[PDB]
Amino acid sequence: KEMPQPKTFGELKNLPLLNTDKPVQALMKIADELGEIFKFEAPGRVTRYLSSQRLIKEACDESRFDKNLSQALKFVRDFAGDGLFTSWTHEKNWKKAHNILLPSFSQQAMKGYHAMMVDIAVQLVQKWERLNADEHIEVPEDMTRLTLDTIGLCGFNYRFNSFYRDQPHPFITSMVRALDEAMNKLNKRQFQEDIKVMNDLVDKIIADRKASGEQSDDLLTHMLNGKDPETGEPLDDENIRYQIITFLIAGHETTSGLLSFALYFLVKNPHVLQKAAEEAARVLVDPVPSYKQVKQLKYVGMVLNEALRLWPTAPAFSLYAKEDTVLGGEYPLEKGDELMVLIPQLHRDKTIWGDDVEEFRPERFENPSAIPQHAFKPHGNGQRACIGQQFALHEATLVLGMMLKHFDFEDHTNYELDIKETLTLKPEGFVVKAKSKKIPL
Amino acid sequence: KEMPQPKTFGELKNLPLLNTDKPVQALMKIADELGEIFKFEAPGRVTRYLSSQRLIKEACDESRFDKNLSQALKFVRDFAGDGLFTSWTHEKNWKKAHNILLPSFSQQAMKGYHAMMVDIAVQLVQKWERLNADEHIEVPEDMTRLTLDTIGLCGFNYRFNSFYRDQPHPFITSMVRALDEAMNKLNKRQFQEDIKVMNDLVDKIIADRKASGEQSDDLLTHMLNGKDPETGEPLDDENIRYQIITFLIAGHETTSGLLSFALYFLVKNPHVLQKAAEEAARVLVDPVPSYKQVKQLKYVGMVLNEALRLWPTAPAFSLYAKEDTVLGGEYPLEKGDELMVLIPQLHRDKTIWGDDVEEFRPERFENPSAIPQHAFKPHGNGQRACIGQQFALHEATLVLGMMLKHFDFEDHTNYELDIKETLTLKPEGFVVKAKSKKIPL
Ligand code: HEM
Ligand code: HEM
Repeated sequence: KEMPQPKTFGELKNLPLLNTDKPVQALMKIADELGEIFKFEAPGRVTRYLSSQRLIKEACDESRFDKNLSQALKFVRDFAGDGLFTSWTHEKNWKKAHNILLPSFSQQAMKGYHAMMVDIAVQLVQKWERLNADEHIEVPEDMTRLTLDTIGLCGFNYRFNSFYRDQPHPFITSMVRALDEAMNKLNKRQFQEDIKVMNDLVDKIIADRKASGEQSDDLLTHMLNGKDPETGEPLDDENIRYQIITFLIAGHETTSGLLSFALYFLVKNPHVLQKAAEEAARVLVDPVPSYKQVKQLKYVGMVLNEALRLWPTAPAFSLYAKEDTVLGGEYPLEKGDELMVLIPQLHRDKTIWGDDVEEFRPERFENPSAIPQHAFKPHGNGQRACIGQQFALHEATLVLGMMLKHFDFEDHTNYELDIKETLTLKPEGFVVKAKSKKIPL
Repeated sequence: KEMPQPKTFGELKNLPLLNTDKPVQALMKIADELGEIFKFEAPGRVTRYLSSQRLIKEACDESRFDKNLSQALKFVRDFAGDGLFTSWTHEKNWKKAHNILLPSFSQQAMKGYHAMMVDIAVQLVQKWERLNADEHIEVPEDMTRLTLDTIGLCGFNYRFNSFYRDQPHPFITSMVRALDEAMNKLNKRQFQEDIKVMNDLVDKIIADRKASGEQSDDLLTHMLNGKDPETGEPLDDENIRYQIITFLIAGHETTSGLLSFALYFLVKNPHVLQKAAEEAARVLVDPVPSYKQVKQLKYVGMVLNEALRLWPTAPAFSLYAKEDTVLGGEYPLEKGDELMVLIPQLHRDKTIWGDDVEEFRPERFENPSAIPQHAFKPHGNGQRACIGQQFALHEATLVLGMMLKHFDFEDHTNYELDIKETLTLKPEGFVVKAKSKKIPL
């Protein structure tokens, strides 16, 4: 009944505990010591961190809890506006965009984004094919180039051309700077400058597109043509711009982090790498992978789910209680009380996953139906779950598959995992050498 | 632009492609091949089958399209007359009966039928309790005994006493024989004899009722006393008779089919059966269920909706274009042109439901507000939607809940699904053994 709580520092409460570069990892160690639920206080605030599937399945009951805008999400709203990621469920533009955009993010819709995803994946592979013997790969850096350019192309048919330069396109520079500043907030002149850089570019392409009348395979075309079935209204130009900025912010680092952690785990587990490589060789028989072929990369998909189990790259999400309620028969909550889902801890619940939780074993995803409800949530929950989940996984499966078809990989530095935390997680400094198998691309 | 259409064979048109007694199942396979819409021609006619949520949302626009009386409904009209189910929207009696009967079919109205529902549900449970050790249950047969008796009792306080008989009451024998003849038309003396059997008994019960002034908790009372708010008129005795026949023909096998498919899906999915049985045990704490308790059977309602998603028991309905119009911006239709809604195919639209559409998963319905509009239509559309929908769902939730409370079920023949098509769908020959939990009534 009494909720555990970590060390307090007078009026600062628990605040000094996340005055660290790695607060989620600090929170996992607190969860290790205190168990499935603890109270966390800051001067004006209170939360409860949840770690067990027991309590989190209740937190995911949408009749009882809804997505909360955490402080991080409120700072990101300064440039992400009322796009899907930073809106209350009850805001009109949340429901409008959700309704219009949902079918355009379905597994079926991936068929239409496939060609441009392939476009950028081929640019990454070709870069690595062109490296000289004396060179290596900076993995998260190249995966972020890849995901930024893919979401740019698929999002609004715009080419950042990240593989053509040392210094990113100025939008990306501003976007990264802006995101950086909002997290550090947990400067102002630069912040305002970088917001303008982003709106100016995105507003222009929207204007350009409406002028030309061109119809493309991108999300922008869907959004200009879409009408909310409920209200019958379309999105206005301003919200369309926030949705575009939102896809980039929410999708670029989560997805490149996934690809990075997956290649990390594969080079640290050569038997798993070989099984994955053998599937990729058998399935991707063409110089350019097809939509259907990506779907047949089942073990690669398990690899990615298992990397998501151990290091879900957007590792915590916030909820509020809709009404007074009791959590797991022991913890009374008041309307509006906040809950944080600590997803990496959820994914380490030995009562669900067995005792070998720290082991990288993709085979645990061999039978999806065998995973109990709400045990695996790297994409959040219910109607506020990641709308980009099919996009992220199709992208990552495509690219990792191509990586394994075309190269052998070496952990030439015997890399020691160092997890950098921002809004997302990634293995900082992860580097590898790739030797080409000289297969037609 | 041009509408897809399967191969034609000279003067036979597409007829050779439907050489089956299971045309909806065959049409679903043609839809898997040709997509969200196709034209289907036979020597006598032309129809267009719609399968996607996006085009069905348009066909559901009542200012553009209205309910069409298909040939089936026109043959049924020979004994169902101008009751709600077989009349055109523009008929005077349609609008009067609609206005008068609606409040008698509301969720609130179910409070008043609840006791009579429980009466027949207890008889079913007792039948099964009283079976000897080596006996088994004929599932559609017993559910149809149940729904016919429940609609008879709730509809005009008449007892068919189906659980006392091998051969049904003569009314039921003539009704189901008339129904069978109407569908086979797609004999004449028997058909006329069955019509007079049906008219005589119902006309006689109506006469007996007004000759006694007796007030009951049934629909006949409601129709004898109600007056259309719009015209101030009441229904006449002949129409009241057609509405009673109509409730029975429209509700008996749709509802019994639902109960049979749900039980099918539970015994083929033991873990789902267990979760539902656990809810039934937790909620049904009294010897007999209350109205309030049936309403709290959330997961049992989810099971029934998921059964309805996969095999909606009245699987297709027909519409006509009210005026010239263009469907989905690509397919021009003329006034009077017919559209068929292929509900099982609609319910397998992967842009809506995900790629996993053949899996039985009740949790799809955990948050009903989060299912897209017009995605789920087992009860038809708008003012011509199933008026019995609350009745059917209260009935099925109550009975399934009691089944799961009082018995364990064994699929002792490893039953192979065989879906018989008539006006409705049912798992023909579905057979089960129950082991009583010995919980007294
Ligand atoms: C492996 C990659 C990804 C992971 C781990 C991830 C994870 C998440 C999580 C945990 C949430 C819920 C946030 C909350 O509850 O506050 C979320 C929401 C969201 N993500 Fe993803 N995401 C990924 C990829 C993407 C991609 C590629 C896109 C865009 C193309 C994207 C767009 C969004 C959007 C728009 C939302 C909000 C949806 C709504 O509430 O309506 N994400 N994501
Ligand atoms: C799960 C069971 C049920 C299913 C799936 C079902 C489904 C349907 C559907 C699809 C329609 C529309 C037909 C069309 O457009 O041509 C319909 C209409 C109708 N149903 Fe139901 N039905 C069910 C139960 C009931 C019950 C229990 C009753 C009667 C007590 C009933 C009475 C009616 C009536 C009279 C109509 C005509 C309504 C009007 O047009 O005004 N149905 N049903």
